[PDB]
Amino acid sequence: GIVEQCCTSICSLYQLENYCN
Amino acid sequence: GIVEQCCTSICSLYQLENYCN
Amino acid sequence: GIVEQCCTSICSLYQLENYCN
Amino acid sequence: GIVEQCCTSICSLYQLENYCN
Amino acid sequence: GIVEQCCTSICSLYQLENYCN
Amino acid sequence: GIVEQCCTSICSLYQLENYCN
Amino acid sequence: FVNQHLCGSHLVEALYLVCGERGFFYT
Amino acid sequence: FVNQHLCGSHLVEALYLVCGERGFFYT
Amino acid sequence: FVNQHLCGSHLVEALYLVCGERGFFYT
Amino acid sequence: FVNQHLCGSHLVEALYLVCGERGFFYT
Amino acid sequence: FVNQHLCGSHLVEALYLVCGERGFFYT
Amino acid sequence: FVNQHLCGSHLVEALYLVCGERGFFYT
Ligand SMILES: [Zn+2]
Repeated sequence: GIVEQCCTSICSLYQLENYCN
Repeated sequence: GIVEQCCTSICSLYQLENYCN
Repeated sequence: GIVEQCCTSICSLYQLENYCN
Repeated sequence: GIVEQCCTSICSLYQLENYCN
Repeated sequence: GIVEQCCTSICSLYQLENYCN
Repeated sequence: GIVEQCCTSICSLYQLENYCN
Repeated sequence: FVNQHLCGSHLVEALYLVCGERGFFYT
Repeated sequence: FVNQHLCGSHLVEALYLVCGERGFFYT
Repeated sequence: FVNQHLCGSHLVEALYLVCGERGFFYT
Repeated sequence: FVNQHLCGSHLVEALYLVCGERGFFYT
Repeated sequence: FVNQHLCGSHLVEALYLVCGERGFFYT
Repeated sequence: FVNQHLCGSHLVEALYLVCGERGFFYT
């Protein structure tokens, strides 16, 4: 979940690249 | 500056970081 | 106002439409 | 996609809602 | 309206405040 | 900086303009 | 359009989306 | 909703408002 | 406020910022 | 950039900045 | 506008509305 | 260029998102 990897826990912007379509 | 780099043309995330204090 | 109706209380499409001119 | 429907052209709420989960 | 004054043309802070409550 | 002046203290129009380049 | 609490800028954006150029009042 | 173009982050904001906690797919 | 044009969401956002609690009438 | 967890509309903002018109799933 | 504390995004948006393409240092 | 130009308020928002309270230079 993007929320666990980014809201519940700290994530970097580069990590979001894996969530693009 | 960052305007000409990101608005006029297209820039990347690292170019933005170049303008952080 | 609309803030009391939509922020403090629960908002809805119908409520938003009522504040249009 | 949604950008062709809503940005290039004009879309309705119904169309927009089609992209909700 | 405000659109004609601030979008179609360039308005000043004073003009923009004309629409505050 | 402006953050300390406007966020920690109060600043008006002519205070923000002082920070424009 | 889901029912929910809409506050601040989001409420302002919601009114613009719904009303558009009809214009609207925010209070 | 109204009759206007929704582009860039404005379109993403529209999706965020209309879909709420259900989420959405920007595709 | 100054020089540039303000349309759509940006105009309503500028109104929200400038007027604040007082509210405003987008018309 | 060394930001901590992104939540709500802030996470959505970050997704659009990185993904752009590639699209993304917000669920 | 309204004499009150301006923080975060509120402050960044206020400086852009006031300074515009004149530029500014947000520190 | 799946990623579009960042101008005006959108460029300032992106800078704040990336730089944070530490600050940035809009020039
Ligand atoms: Zn815009």
